[PDB]
Amino acid sequence: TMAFQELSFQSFNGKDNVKAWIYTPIRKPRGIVQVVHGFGEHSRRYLHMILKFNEAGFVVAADDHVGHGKTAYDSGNWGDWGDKGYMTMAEDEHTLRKIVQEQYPDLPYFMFGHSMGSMIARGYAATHGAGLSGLILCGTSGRFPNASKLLPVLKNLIYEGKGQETDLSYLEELMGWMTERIEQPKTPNDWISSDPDIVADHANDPFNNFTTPPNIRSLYYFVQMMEIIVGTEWAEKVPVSIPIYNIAGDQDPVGQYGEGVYAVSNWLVQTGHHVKTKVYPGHRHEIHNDRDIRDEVEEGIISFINGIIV
Ligand SMILES: [Cl-]
Ligand SMILES: [Cl-]
Ligand SMILES: [Cl-]
Ligand SMILES: [Cl-]
Ligand SMILES: [Cl-]
Ligand SMILES: [Cl-]
Ligand SMILES: [Cl-]
Ligand SMILES: [Cl-]
Repeated sequence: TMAFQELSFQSFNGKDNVKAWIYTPIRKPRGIVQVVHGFGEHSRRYLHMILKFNEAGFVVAADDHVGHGKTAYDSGNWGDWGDKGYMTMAEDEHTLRKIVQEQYPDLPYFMFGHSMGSMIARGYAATHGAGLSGLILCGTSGRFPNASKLLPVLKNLIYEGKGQETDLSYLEELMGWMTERIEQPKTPNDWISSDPDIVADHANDPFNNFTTPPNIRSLYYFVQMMEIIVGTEWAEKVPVSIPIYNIAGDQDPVGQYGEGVYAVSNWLVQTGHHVKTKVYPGHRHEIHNDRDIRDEVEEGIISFINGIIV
């Protein structure tokens, strides 16, 4: 029975070695939470939350996805998620799940995802959702602006053989609008948080990446992940046995400023799911890092999980 673990497994893409960690509670384990990070960040930003989960009695598993964090640093690959399709990241989450459940086979299992991590987790719940006791979505998207238009454009560029080329202009089309509500934004990433210190730390963390853009096929995957989880057509694929906790800030462009977050909740409720939502007024994207609400955000996640375990 191992406690803290630092591990690696081969990616579904067949080339990257995914770096991952397992963090165990000192108390008798009561559950497992798998933490799925978002675009351009990495899993060790989540240490504060992970430790809180451990103190609640939860085992925590998290990896740095392909193209991200220590996985990207050790491989030198920041821009290419590979040639195996948009399911790659969900499949790598599945590999990590099987590792941690082999160690802890009888515990209730929960998946937490923030931003692209919530997109991965939503797709995961529709493809590998059996056995999930609960799903936590943070900073999630409704219909994400420009995603549906770029999807055929990028698909064509792949068919024309340009999938491994990099064109920053498509990423700017997809994400350049996100500071639209902010007066005099000091950086294009000010939508991350209204605390400039959080934005600056994100910029200065060498395991984050907003410097090397994804290549065309990886951007295609990203927009595929955005679009495959839209609507009741997606929500019906998620077993109603999985309760959902859906949280965001209402100044977050990723979730259309609260409206897209509640649209996701509605798609799920309309298809028979048990959903609990909390939108934090006046906060941008990273509600779980904003220091004035971080403890409340974490306690809410833990309360949701505890309500399911017993
Ligand atoms: Cl392996
Ligand atoms: Cl003690
Ligand atoms: Cl603290
Ligand atoms: Cl167990
Ligand atoms: Cl979308
Ligand atoms: Cl390609
Ligand atoms: Cl800032
Ligand atoms: Cl709709």
